[PDB]
Amino acid sequence: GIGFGATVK
Amino acid sequence: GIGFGATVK
Amino acid sequence: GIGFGATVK
Amino acid sequence: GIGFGATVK
Amino acid sequence: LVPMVIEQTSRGERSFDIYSRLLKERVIFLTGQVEDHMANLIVAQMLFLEAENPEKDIYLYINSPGGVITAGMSIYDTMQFIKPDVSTICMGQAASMGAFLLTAGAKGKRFCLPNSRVMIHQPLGGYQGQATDIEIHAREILKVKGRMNELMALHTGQSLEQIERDTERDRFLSAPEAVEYGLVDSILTHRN
Amino acid sequence: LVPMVIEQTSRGERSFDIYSRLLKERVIFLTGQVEDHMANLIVAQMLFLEAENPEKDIYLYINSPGGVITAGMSIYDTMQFIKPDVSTICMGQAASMGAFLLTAGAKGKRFCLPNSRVMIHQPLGGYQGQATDIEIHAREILKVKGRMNELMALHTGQSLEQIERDTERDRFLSAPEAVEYGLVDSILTHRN
Amino acid sequence: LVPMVIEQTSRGERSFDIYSRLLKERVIFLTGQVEDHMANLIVAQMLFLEAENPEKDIYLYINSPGGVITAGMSIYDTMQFIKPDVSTICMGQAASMGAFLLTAGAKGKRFCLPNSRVMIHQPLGGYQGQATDIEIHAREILKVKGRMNELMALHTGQSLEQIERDTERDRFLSAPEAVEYGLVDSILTHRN
Amino acid sequence: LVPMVIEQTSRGERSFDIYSRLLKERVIFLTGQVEDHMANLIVAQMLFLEAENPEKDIYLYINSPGGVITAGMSIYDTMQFIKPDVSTICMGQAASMGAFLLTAGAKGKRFCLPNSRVMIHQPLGGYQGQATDIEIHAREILKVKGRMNELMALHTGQSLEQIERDTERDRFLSAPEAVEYGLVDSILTHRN
Amino acid sequence: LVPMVIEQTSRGERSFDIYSRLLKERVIFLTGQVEDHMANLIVAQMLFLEAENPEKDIYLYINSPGGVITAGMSIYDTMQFIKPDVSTICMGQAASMGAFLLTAGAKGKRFCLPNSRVMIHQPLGGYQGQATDIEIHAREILKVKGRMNELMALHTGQSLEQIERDTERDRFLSAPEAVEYGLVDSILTHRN
Amino acid sequence: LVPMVIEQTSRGERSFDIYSRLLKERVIFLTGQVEDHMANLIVAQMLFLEAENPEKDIYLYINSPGGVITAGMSIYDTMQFIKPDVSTICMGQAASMGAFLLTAGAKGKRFCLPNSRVMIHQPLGGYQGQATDIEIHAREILKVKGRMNELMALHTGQSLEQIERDTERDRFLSAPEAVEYGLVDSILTHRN
Amino acid sequence: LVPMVIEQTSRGERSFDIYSRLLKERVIFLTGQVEDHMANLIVAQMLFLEAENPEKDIYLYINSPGGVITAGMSIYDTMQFIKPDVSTICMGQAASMGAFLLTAGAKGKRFCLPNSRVMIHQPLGGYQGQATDIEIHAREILKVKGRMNELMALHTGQSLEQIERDTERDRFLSAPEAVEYGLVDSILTHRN
Amino acid sequence: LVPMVIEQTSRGERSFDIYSRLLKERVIFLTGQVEDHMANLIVAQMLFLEAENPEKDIYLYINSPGGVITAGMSIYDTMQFIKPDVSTICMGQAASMGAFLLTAGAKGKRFCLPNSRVMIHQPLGGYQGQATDIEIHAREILKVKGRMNELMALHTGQSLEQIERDTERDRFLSAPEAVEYGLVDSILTHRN
Amino acid sequence: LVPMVIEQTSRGERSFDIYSRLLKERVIFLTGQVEDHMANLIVAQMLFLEAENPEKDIYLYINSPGGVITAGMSIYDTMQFIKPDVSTICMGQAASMGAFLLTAGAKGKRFCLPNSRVMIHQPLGGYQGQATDIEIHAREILKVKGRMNELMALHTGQSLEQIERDTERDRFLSAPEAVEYGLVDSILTHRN
Amino acid sequence: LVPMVIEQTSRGERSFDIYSRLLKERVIFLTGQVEDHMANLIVAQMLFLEAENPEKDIYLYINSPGGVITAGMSIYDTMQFIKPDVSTICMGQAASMGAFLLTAGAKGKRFCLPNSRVMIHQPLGGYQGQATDIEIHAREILKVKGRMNELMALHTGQSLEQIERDTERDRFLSAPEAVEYGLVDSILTHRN
Repeated sequence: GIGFGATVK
Repeated sequence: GIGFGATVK
Repeated sequence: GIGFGATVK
Repeated sequence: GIGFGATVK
Repeated sequence: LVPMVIEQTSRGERSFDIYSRLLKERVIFLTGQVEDHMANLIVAQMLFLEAENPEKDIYLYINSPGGVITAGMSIYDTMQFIKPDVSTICMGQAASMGAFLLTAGAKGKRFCLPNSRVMIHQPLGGYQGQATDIEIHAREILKVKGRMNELMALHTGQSLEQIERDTERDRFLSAPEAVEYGLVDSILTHRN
Repeated sequence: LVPMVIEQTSRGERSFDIYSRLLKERVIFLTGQVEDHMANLIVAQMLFLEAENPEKDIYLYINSPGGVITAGMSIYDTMQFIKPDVSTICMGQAASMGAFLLTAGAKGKRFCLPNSRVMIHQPLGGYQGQATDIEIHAREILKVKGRMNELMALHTGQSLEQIERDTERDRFLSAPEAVEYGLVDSILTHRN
Repeated sequence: LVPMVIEQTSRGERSFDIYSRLLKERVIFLTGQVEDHMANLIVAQMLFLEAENPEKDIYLYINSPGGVITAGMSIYDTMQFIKPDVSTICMGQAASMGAFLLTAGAKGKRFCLPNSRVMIHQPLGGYQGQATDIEIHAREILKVKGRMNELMALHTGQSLEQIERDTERDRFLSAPEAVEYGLVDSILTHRN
Repeated sequence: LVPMVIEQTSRGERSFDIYSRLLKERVIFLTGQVEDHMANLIVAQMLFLEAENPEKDIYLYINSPGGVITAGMSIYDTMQFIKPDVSTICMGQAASMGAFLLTAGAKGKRFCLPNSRVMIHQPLGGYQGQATDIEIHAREILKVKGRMNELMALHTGQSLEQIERDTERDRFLSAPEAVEYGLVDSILTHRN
Repeated sequence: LVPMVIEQTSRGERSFDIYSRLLKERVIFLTGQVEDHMANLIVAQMLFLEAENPEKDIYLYINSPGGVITAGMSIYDTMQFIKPDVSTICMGQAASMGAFLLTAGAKGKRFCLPNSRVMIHQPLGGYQGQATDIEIHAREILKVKGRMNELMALHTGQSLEQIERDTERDRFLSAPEAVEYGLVDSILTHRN
Repeated sequence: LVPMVIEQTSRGERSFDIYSRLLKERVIFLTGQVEDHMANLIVAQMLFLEAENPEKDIYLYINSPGGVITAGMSIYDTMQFIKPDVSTICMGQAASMGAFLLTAGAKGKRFCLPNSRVMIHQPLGGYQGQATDIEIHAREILKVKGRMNELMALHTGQSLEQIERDTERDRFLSAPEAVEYGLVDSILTHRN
Repeated sequence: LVPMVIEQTSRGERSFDIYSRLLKERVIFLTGQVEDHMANLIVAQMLFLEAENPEKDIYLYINSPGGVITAGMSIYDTMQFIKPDVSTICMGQAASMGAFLLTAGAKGKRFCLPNSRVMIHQPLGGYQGQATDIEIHAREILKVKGRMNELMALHTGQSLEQIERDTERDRFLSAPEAVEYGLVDSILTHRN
Repeated sequence: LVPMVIEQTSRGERSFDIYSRLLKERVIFLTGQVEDHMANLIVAQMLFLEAENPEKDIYLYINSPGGVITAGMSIYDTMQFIKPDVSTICMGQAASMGAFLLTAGAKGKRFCLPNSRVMIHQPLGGYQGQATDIEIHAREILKVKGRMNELMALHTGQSLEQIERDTERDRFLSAPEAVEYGLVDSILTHRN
Repeated sequence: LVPMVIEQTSRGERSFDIYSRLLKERVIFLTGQVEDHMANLIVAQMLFLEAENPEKDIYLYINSPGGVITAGMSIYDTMQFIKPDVSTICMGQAASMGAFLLTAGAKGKRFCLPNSRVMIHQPLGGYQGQATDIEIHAREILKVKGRMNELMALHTGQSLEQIERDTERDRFLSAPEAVEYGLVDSILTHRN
Repeated sequence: LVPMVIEQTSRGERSFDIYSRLLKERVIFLTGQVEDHMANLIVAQMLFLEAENPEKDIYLYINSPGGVITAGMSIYDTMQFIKPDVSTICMGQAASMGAFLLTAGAKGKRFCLPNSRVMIHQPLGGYQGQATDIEIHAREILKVKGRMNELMALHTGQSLEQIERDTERDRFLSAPEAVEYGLVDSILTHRN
């Protein structure tokens, strides 16, 4: 996802 | 549906 | 006199 | 890119 | 600003605003003070949803401190005219006219969220002019007060004498007390 | 904000605003105070619907406290000019000019919702200046008052003397009394 | 002005506003004072995201000095109704009602950024009129104060007596103190 | 402007203003709204007339729509303290606090002019702030309401329950009804 | 307007205003809000009466909702400096600073009329600017609060801890409760 | 209103206002903000009292939050010019310019009432215009700041470096601290 | 008005606004006063660019006179949370909070244009109310001042004692002095 | 308020206001802004004192920020017309027109108090209208500027070129610098 | 309203607004007062055109009465940073900051239309507060004045002493005089 | 609101606003007061039409009461620069600057509608400040007046002395008189 909690590669 | 009364999976 | 500094009977 | 830091040809 | 959402259909993707998206699922919002323009918009939505499907329930979500009576009675009379059952839900608060539109919903389909609060009182008004005109406008608002108490008694199940005593001054009702008072039917504490 | 709706057609899907959607079904809304700009918009809608189909009824939904007379007479004269029968419905309230446009509808096709209320009075006006100019503007508004009472008598069926007595001061009429007074024809209590 | 972003999909490119883009990833922003209109918009977003997927967490980002209580309780009751766990994050500040919506998030999923600050106090209100009406509105806001302290105690884990003592006047809590107080669960210092 | 009058005495002629002339004959005027400054002036006049002669009646002429309570109770407590009997007369009107000072006069020496009118209601007030402060100011004005009803019952002769029922809302009393209600004793129709 | 009175003396008649007449009998009025100009006038009266006779009591009649503190402490320090015993009486009300000047009167010579009411709270203030300046003005008003509580305890006889608890918020005291609290000594119900 | 007093003399009785009465005994009041008109009045009083008797002390009673500097320096320069010793007393408060006129009194004859408070800071000012003009007015107010600190050091006995450090921001001094700081000489707690 | 630009891509031409075009190249503008709404927009842009690519630098262009602190700390905490290095550039000016967000950029990637100017001071604030509340809000803004000085020292490399001395009053830094002070790293005089 | 003083004479006692008392001793005050009405009053005082005694000096005490020029030149021309020597003294400040009336005093009889300050600049003005009218009013104020510089040079002893350079912008002169500049003659530090 | 234009391309027709059309041909408009928001927009256009083609000249059309300096220096520093030569043209007028951005253009590519007019002066500013703060802001605007004169001398070719003398007050330059002064290079009388 | 029109082309139908449609046919409207923003828009249209076709005439339709001069000279200088002949037409009125842009059109292609009216006068302006600045701005507007009269003489064919006499005050010219005066060339009474 995009948010703080969501993980990004 | 989307509302309170409508049921969601 | 009447003031603070002035003495009264 | 377009910005200051980005390099342009 | 109002966010835009996307609905996936067989024909293709479709861009909607969030309020128009929920209207597609037969949900109407009554927000803020009740005036002629916002009320004339709610009437247009109810009539449209009746035509699209007259056998599916309409949902009216209420968060309002009330407002003009004549604007609210246009919403009430529409709800009783149309064939679909207008379910009402109270979010946050439903005061003087918002409470009348709340209890005016279809019997068995009136709800209050667990921490919402309802307020009922008698009509407010006023006039300035000659005594002959003051008598005319004073008699009129008393007829309105009598009509609003009769309809409150019809939908709540209470007696006309009880509604008159309770609405002489402001009376706040929590969500449980609204159920006991006949103003609403149940509470949507959690989803099951 | 105004919600957007979708109409399904053979060619494809079509996005409409809710007020423009109902215009496609020959429904016009007269909301708020009557002024030159909103009235010039209602005239444009009536003329357009006449051209699209001159044999299908037009519906004018009224929720207004009245306003300027000259703006309202542009709506009245258009309703009488065009061939389609302009059905009128009162939602919430129809006061001084809104009541005149209500009763001006096609005979047999004028309605009031069960809790709506109608108010009629004589014209309001005023002027400041020389006495010679005060006489001119005073004579004019009296001619307007006479013309509005004649047309009220024509459509309501009452006598000119009765309209004059009742409109000397504000007079409120419930939806049943409006039927008995000839101002409207029947009541849309429920859908059948 | 609000910037527009592009999302790459299999069907084609898609233009979004930045706030609507993040809504697609189940992120809601609660910014500024809490009023009926902005709160009714947040409710519409939560209900929509529940329908789109009821098993994925919703994120509510809070930067607000608080506002109306009844508008905030519509957000609170919705968060508890819907099945998804509403994670809350405090950015900048979360004051009186913003702090109540912060602690109302799902247990274990309430966060504060390292330099954010939380403030809690008791309800503010007021009335002008007869003494009989002052008693009614005074009793009501005290019931609201009692209800807000019970829910604060439920979510923070503190006792009702502790919440009453701390909210008699304004009390500021840094992000570490909010964790120790049970108001939030942890701090998002860096990304790991 | 205030006219000047001349009094003939043995020593010589003496110039007075009209209000100061009547004060020499033990007449005080209570005009307009009751505030701290005008009330502190009436107290000074009563105390002065007591010292000049403690066995001669003082006359208090009342034409007031009421005002601040605390300013009026300074007048009331002075009237009961001093030895002279403070006769009260109502001219034009004596509303909420003016009516309390009217009935507070000496028993048997309270009058109403034939077309005067008396109005009584409960205290008005208000506050804005925290709920804890609203409870304090709400309890206080209720104690004031209870104290004002007890003193009204003492002087009028009615029961405390009757005063409570009649002062829940505004109640107008003509000069004959004020006599029947115990608020005043008789009427000064003509001079005999 | 202020009425004029006449005093009979051996030399001849003498015209006085009512407030100046009572000053001749050692009576001072403290009316309305406490400000620098009215307070500087009360100081001038006290100093003058000390010089005219230092062995006769001065009377200070109080009907005030309070005001500026620094203006009131000029009155307090003068009352303690001068040799005459400053008797204080409460008429109508004596709030925050008016209550401090009431209790500051000579011991045994502080009175309340039977329906007067006293209110006490902590100082009000405020500042806008840099944080370094906010600390300075915040420390100062706390020192003022501490000084006002010590002097309240000295004159009332209560403990400093009791005064601190009672003045954290507004506290109303009837005339009997003021006697029990040490704020005043007795009540002037009637003249004997 | 200002009360009138009577002075008994050999020639006869004499009517005075209270402020003019105290001027006869060489007492001047400096009340409220320092402006050109009130200051020009204080100068006229000092010059008059010097002429009436140049060997008797003048008393200047100060209760002021300060004001314009140039208006205050007219008072200061007059106090130093005239032969009589201008004794100064602080009642309530003596802020920025009022404190400078307080300490400018004759050495050994500067007093503070026990609960008075003194405040000192640096000059306030401002300008809007071209940069060349901003430099001119900025240099000027700095020269004023330097001159006011030198004179503060001269009268207080402190060093110029100490006055500069303490007046960079607002600094409140109680009546005991003002004595220790050299700003005043002693305290008039009671009369002996 | 905002100009529209065209981007050439393989799929086809694409219309963008100029601010949204630069966002596609990872450039964010911080313009004008810092408030909750504009800051909540900058947070949304940073989070979006992190998701699109977490290994490419984000650029934040600053031209602001500062504003609310709590709104700015939401930007600061986001910049430190996200993985990409937020390069900061000062255009025109970067005052109190804009300077804090400037120095908060990634080390080695903070720049100033050759004629830009930086200003730093301590927090501004204020409150009006009871002394107990003034102490609470005064203690809070001092904690904020301490926290802002610690973070300024961390990023600038200076000592906490140096930051405290320099921020007691307004301090302007040219672009060369900002480099020497550790506030920024270098200057973009020309493109190479 | 203005204090009243008493003058002892052979005939009897005499009541004066303080400003009228000093006028009896040939002292005039020029306070505040220079306008037509206050200036027309100063002219009346100068003419009266000339008639009462044409051989005794008149004293004009100046504390003014200046004002209208045409109002000030009425004072200047009167001072030069009358036979008595008009001594001028600067108290507090003497700005643009006040400085011109200061230096216009009799040679050798112009003084400044030790901390007074003098300011001189060129005339201020303005006009709005056609270009032909702007040329007329622009030429006029330049002639006024030339006339005011010639008279400044005449009385100060400086050259016209020096006055032009110094009055192009605001120029502040302390009391010593005013002596060196020829604007005044000496300083009244102390009385001897 | 802004007209829309059509551009013919190989792919198809394209709708543009007139200002965005000219941006496609590397033309920027600087209109009205210079503020932070409009200037931040001009920076975005210059950076975009550099990226699209760094070897083609940018044109900046100026019709402005000037404005904020810090907003203008963001435009100036950008013009010097980017590789393309920013040609400047004056239409109508180019005053204080607009003239600085005019002369800051690329050497040999600065133009004035035949009847345009240029105005130059020194910075305007102002401050209100303590003398210590007035010194800080006064020193700063003088540094700005020095920096703006150095850059004016660099681009115009004049000496720093000449720029200082000419900018002490407003100085208007016709289009021929601007060429002779080095402010611009030539005049676009007609197209050739 | 602005109506939308449809243009039929070979590629397909095209939607235009009415003002943009006429721009496609080389028609520009100059409406209302002349300011910097509207004038900068007219310049953009003229430059665009020159590029699209430099050999086809541009038409400028004028209905304006004039406005700022510097904004109008940007339009004038553009009209003379570009190769196409700018035909001007007066509709309704063309006052001070609108008349200058009317006569500035291409010779032989300046028209007036039969009932239009032209007004010419001299420039209006104004300033407030020092006399040295008044001289600067007064000299400037006189140079503008001289320049505007020379250009009026060039285009009208009259002598400079005649233009000066006629423009000293407002002078109205009917459409025939404008032809005789050289201000326009002919009249478009009817279409042929």
